[PDB]
Amino acid sequence: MEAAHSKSTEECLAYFGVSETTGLTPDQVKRHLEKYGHNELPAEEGKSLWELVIEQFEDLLVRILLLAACISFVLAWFETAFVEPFVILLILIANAIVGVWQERNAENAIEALKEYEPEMGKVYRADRKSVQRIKARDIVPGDIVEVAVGDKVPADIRILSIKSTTLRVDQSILTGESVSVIKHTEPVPDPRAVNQDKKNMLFSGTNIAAGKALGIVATTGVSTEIGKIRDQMAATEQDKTPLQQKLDEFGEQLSKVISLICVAVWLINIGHFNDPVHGGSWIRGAIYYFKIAVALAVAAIPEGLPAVITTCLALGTRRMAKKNAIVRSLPSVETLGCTSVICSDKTGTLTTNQMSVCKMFIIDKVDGDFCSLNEFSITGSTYAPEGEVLKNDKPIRSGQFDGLVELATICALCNDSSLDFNETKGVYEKVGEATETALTTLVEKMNVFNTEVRNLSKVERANACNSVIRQLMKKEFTLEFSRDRKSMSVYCSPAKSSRAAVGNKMFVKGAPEGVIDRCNYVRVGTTRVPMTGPVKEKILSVIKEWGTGRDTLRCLALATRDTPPKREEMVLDDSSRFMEYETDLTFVGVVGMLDPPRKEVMGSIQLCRDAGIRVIMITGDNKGTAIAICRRIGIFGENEEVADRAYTGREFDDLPLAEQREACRRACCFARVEPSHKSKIVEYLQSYDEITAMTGDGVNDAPALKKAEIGIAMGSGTAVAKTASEMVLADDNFSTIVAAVEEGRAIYNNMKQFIRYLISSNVGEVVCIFLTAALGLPEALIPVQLLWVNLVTDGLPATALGFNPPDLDIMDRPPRSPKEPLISGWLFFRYMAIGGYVGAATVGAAAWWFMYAEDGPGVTYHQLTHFMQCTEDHPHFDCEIFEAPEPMTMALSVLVTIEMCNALNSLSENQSLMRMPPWVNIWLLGSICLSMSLHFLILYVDPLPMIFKLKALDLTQWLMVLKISLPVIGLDEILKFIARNYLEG
Amino acid sequence: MERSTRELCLNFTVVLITVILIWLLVRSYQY
Ligand SMILES: [K+]
Ligand SMILES: [Mg+2]
Ligand SMILES: [Mg+2]
Ligand SMILES: [Mg+2]
Repeated sequence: MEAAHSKSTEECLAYFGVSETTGLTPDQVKRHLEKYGHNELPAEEGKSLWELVIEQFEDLLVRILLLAACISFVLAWFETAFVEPFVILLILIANAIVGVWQERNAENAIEALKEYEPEMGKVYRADRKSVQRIKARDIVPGDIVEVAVGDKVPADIRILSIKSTTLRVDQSILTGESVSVIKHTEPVPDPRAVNQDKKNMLFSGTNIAAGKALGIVATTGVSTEIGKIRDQMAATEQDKTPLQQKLDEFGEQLSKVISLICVAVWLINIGHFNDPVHGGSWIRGAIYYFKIAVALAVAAIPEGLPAVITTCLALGTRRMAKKNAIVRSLPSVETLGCTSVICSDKTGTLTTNQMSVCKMFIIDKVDGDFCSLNEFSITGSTYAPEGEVLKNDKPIRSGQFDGLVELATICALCNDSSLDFNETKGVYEKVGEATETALTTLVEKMNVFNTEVRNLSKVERANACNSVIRQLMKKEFTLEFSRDRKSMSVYCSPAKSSRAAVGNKMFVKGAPEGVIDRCNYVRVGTTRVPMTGPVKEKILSVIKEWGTGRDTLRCLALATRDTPPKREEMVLDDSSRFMEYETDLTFVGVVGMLDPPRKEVMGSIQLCRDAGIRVIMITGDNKGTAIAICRRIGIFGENEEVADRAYTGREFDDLPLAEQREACRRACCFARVEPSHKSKIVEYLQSYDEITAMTGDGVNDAPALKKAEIGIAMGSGTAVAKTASEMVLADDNFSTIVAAVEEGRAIYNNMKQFIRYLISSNVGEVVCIFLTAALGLPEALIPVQLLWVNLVTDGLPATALGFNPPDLDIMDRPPRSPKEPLISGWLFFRYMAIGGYVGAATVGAAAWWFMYAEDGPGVTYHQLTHFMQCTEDHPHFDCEIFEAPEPMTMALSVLVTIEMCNALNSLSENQSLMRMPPWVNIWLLGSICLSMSLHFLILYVDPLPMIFKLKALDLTQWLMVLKISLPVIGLDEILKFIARNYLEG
Repeated sequence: MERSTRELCLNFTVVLITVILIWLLVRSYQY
């Protein structure tokens, strides 16, 4: 629909043939979805596996090696050789493909996190009377959609009717208007008008700041205002994490030093260039020792270390989502394992938000100035209308008490919520606010008129007794809740009439703070008597006792205005006269309701203790109840002293600032606070360098969620509060936060053990190739042999590391320090110490066959250093058998073997093998065998060993490879040992 | 997810198919 904003409101409905009252029928939706398509942008998806391997072969080093190989073959044509350039390519192509799959799976996984929370909108369609919450991509033009405060607007929408006094919208992401703007519903005559002047439209991707409204969808998909903009570009933020840079810089540093050592190996040979390689023509001598130099370069320059950070993320964030922690900001995953304080809200995060009225009272006798109370309890704590009203633990019929009748009448009419039976889950579920639906179930359980419900079905039984009260009193309007009075009320009139605009009542429900001052009378049965001091004090005293004990009940005060003002004399635009509309009240009773602790919170808070993480409840109960709840869930002790560890927001506002900063250091419970207080707290905690995770759900939580180190939004919450956040909890659970923090720590250790493996494996490669030249030895490894080993390790054991378990005793440690360097000075030692051993061993293996080997040439302490020409016969009276495949097949062997051993070493950062055995990761064990079966493959086949220049090894030879390799596990175990105890690691 | 074990198996396949081609290139150039 074009220029909806210029068409009037009847005209938009008319254009699509849709009713405001019902919405699109199922058919209309199909037709319009056929015609306009989904509310999406087309999936771009432009990349290919073919292209990416080619794109990998565009860096210089890889081309150079291929050039060196080509040239070497052409030159020595005069008299493999040729297979070398071909197998180099193949291995490089092999390694490339593996590296591409690696990279792309990681990208897709990260991108897939968006699937855990699809954009949703609310529509009205004809097949259900209620509002429906559908995936937004299934919203079509002509849909009647609904928006309210906190929502992210699902399509371009003409506004139909403003349910508030004001609708107020944040369209900054669109128009740049940083402040919120207001909207109306009259038409904007100019068709060519500019977005900011369409004060009657709500554009897609835009937040609502205040208000509720109903509209008709005019355009979806690319046709939207933001669609036109999003279609141009991306527009991709394009990385990278702060840790990714700190480690990137270390990559640059290291990469440099490897370049220097790679040039330096060339110059060791620069005098050897004319020795027969052969017979030492300078160009052939040059290019040979230059394949080596650049081979080591390509194979050992590390590599894509940010690739490692963007893989542990992809693994870990997947895990967190499967555990209800949906990560929005990837940077925060690093700082998550640093969390040191968690402020959490109570209702529905530490508790469960399953309300249930489970005590209640009304007035009994009233003698002079004192009163008796009639006081009952109710069983059943789900929403199911199954349970009984007891008195003195004796079941009783609630209608026998006229006071109870009126208390139930109030709970049915001051209610905007309802019960619905879920025939698929087979359970009674809520519709609307939990605290209200708890009143709904109570009226069902009470059944004050004794209507015949035993024989109805679950579905019709679900609101049976409530419907009878409505059949009795017509609710005409509602005086919506306001803070100035802490109550709400409904103006009802009697069922049957013929004008007759009289007989009426107002039923008022709210907090005792608000309601009681406004009661002049007390209802005793059906009679009424003057409210007085000791009566007031008596009611209050019981509300207190219920708050501070055992089940800690939040209480509602229910009252009635027996002679309300005339319908003609009331006005609902300004909320602030309702406290005077609700005066001259008559007290009726009190409902007290339960909101049970989460089942896993108590044990969760204990885990935060073990892991040095402070937990701070921020609730809205009065202080007394709040503290009772903290004791119940283990924040406080059964008899702990806390007159300085828990604050009312008002109490907190009278401490000088000096002492507010103080309180925040010891406080674990804040009650009845303002949204301003969330930021205030974060500020103070920040001054002690504490990493704070704050929860939130409403638009007003946005500032503190932004300001916190880690903002954590409720999934049941608002779109507005989630954008502010780094994590969304799918299940609103506190325990989810702690599992998030644990995985944070787990991922970080997995990063640390990934890179320890990459660096030490690369360092050894550099060492052996260096020693073999610096000492004047024969090449322990042909360039071809290197890339092979490097292919196998990056493909099997390296990948297999991603599937490690969380390190042990990971939360019996305190929070990591922010700014604690990623690579400790000490740690770099291990990278070198282990790495050196690899290189030392691999050449120490080639050196061994050349000396102490019984089937080898006895050269004990004799110069293998001696120049490879060696036909002179000055120390040999043989002669050039130095080009044997045997020495290399120990070098290649020890290398391949150590790489596996040093992979077992990468199971934990500090933890031993006798504590985290080789079999903690089977995939690793699997991969080692898979590797080992290839090494054994290229060894024995017979065509291939000629290309790889290798000879078989008997059980006499593979033995030594144990004695040479295995102590790398010894060595690292020693290193790890010094760590665990001395290093405090 | 068992997508992890598939990832490792598919890696092992490539470096096997790679080693295969060289057995195929040896005989091919030989005759
Ligand atoms: K934040
Ligand atoms: Mg490399
Ligand atoms: Mg809350
Ligand atoms: Mg490698």
